[PDB]
Amino acid sequence: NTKEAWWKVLWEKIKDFFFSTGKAKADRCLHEMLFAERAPTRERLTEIFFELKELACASQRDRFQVHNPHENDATIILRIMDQNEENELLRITQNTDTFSCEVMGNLYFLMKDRPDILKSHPQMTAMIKRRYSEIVDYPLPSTLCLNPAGAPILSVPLDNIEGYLYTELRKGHLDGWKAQEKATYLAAKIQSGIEKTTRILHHANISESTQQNAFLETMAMCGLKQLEIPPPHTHIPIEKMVKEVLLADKTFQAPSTSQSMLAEIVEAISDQVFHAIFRIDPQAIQKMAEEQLTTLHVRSEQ
Repeated sequence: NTKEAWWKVLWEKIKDFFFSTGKAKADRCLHEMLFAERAPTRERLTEIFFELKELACASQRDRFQVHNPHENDATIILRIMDQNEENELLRITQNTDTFSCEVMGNLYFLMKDRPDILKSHPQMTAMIKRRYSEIVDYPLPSTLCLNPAGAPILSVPLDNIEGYLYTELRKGHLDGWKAQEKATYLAAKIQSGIEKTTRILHHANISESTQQNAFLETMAMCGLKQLEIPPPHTHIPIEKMVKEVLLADKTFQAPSTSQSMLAEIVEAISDQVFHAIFRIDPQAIQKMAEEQLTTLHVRSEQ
């Protein structure tokens, strides 16, 4: 045994929360989370939390609770309680600029990341607050926070989006739309990555062939298949879904860079919503697609 003092004490108390093969995995989770060479990203922080919840038996799943203190959207906390709800075993808080984690009441770390979905825009900041959504069993983008340079901070909520899922809850039962959105969204991401890397690498003559080979190859690795002809129109995608709930607020500003800023906002919220649902990072996929294109190309060099 080479565990930490607070780890052994935590494990001895959480240990029985998981079945057979499940504890070896929940053990590596914890390790990545609090005892690795470095602290996880906040996004990776939240994932690990649910991998644990998902790994624990249903009996102990009510032990994994998440809420916004006094409905204070600016902050969110995830935690693992004890049987008699006697105190907190693991506490994770996430504010607007930092996030921390406590183990048995001990502060293990406070990291500071740079939440700004409008990175490509200097004179503009925008973050995304969020609250737990049991329809996806994960926190999802609750409200969008903007901070222009010349006007007060905007707090346009986006809780209407969760509705599109509740309305689909009882209908052609959303379980189906997930198979659609998953392929549509991801394949589109794979295509952007392709066209993107091709532009910057324009000086390199990357055949339209390789371009298609990469697209089919990454689609294959992800397992999904293309059958979007046509996209059963009676299906409102996440983008259109979010584009809606936005304009639904008198947010509408006439300063100027809109076609680019509004398209970015949308893409950031959609990605996260999407990630909230499928627990897949749409950007991670776009990257592996970009790497496929380059890897294939350098292969056709010989």
